[PDB]
Amino acid sequence: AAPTATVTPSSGLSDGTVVKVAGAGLQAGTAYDVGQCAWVDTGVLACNPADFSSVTADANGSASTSLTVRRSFEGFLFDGTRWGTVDCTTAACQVGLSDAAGNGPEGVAISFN
Ligand SMILES: COc1cc(C)c2ccc(O)c(C(=O)O[C@H]3[C@H](O)C=C[C@@H]3O)c2c1
Repeated sequence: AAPTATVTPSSGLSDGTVVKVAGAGLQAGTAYDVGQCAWVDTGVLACNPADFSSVTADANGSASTSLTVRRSFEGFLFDGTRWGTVDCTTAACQVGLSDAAGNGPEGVAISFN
């Protein structure tokens, strides 16, 4: 019941744009791994190398974590293989945290409003 973890701005397509990501109704007192994950390869769900940033939302599911949106970088497929891309300007990169359950409910496709 909220926008969850989302970057302040919208045009995430900014040379490693540093902003704050507020997570409303997110990990209600829980914690996860914040990062921009998305299909990097041919529909292959690959996370960025900077998508590794522990996160924790207050009991009020308030995960106000700040990080940089490094659209450019070496992506890695979730399957097990690594891609790279270098520039995640093609596939919308979703900035969010991952659950320890094996799901990707959180993640805002940042890049362009
Ligand atoms: C699908 O979208 C995202 C979004 C964010 C923020 C993500 C943040 C970190 C990630 O490592 C992933 C990811 O690996 O997605 C997999 C994972 O095993 C759980 C469900 C998916 O199958 C991810 C996927």
